[PDB]
Amino acid sequence: VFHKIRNEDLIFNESLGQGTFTKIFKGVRREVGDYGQLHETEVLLKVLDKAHRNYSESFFEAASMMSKLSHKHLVLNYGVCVCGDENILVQEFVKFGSLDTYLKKNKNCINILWKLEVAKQLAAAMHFLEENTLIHGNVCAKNILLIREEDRKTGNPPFIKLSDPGISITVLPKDILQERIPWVPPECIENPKNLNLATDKWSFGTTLWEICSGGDKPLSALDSQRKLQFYEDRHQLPAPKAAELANLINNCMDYEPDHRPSFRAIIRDLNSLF
Ligand SMILES: Nc1nc(Nc2ccc(S(N)(=O)=O)cc2)nn1C(=O)c1c(F)cccc1F
Repeated sequence: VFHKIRNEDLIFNESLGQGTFTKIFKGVRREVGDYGQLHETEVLLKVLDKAHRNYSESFFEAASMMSKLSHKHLVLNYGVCVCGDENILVQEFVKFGSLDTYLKKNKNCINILWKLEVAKQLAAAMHFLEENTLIHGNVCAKNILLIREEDRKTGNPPFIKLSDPGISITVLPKDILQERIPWVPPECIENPKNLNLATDKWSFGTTLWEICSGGDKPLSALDSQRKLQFYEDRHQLPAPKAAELANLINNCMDYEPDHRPSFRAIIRDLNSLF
């Protein structure tokens, strides 16, 4: 399924951090593009931690899901690097990076319209996946990549893409899932096989919270043990100061998975705001 890329054609540069059992780097690809012309293309290189070769089967499948479909709001995978000793994904390098970084960094510079346009673009991406019964499983602001910033000169909106989900919570050890509360919905902490299209509506709600909360991580002051007890007492996240999306957040984060609204409904809510 995956186009193979030589390592002579890939240079690793800056570290961009770590995923779950992965190391991420900005890189450079030398390729023949359109019209036989030669290109040096900056790419994203994410490496499965050698200490965790276990999950390579999931590691790659997650990217596979994202590449069988094509959508303006989904990050492109270029292929896999031929290493033999390493499992390396070659993907589109989004210029401005993660949304959570951008929110924190630009706390005050974001009005409600900015958040709304981004919420809509994310809902459009999730609706598209919904039509294809494609479970993402790791929706969060960290995995929202900003292609372009808003342009004030032209009054142009920002544009976002959705990265691949990574290793699937169906195989991640317990300690990781609970660290991902409240992005992982309740039913999946009681049983990871409850992973379902309804999961992505809950995580969307959490991501919406991140977007109004200017980069704060919900429940970050609470440790693993409480994050479980937070779900046992069936608590809801606090209303963000930017409170125009609090109702939608709570409707999305419904402890009953069957009651969470479809993303068609969600879009209609988002569209019905000024
Ligand atoms: N595909 C992709 N592109 C980028 N671009 C990027 C990354 C970092 C920066 S910076 N200056 O550190 O803040 C700037 C641009 N990230 N990315 C990812 O999948 C990705 C992700 F989802 C989560 C975390 C890290 C990632 F790398």
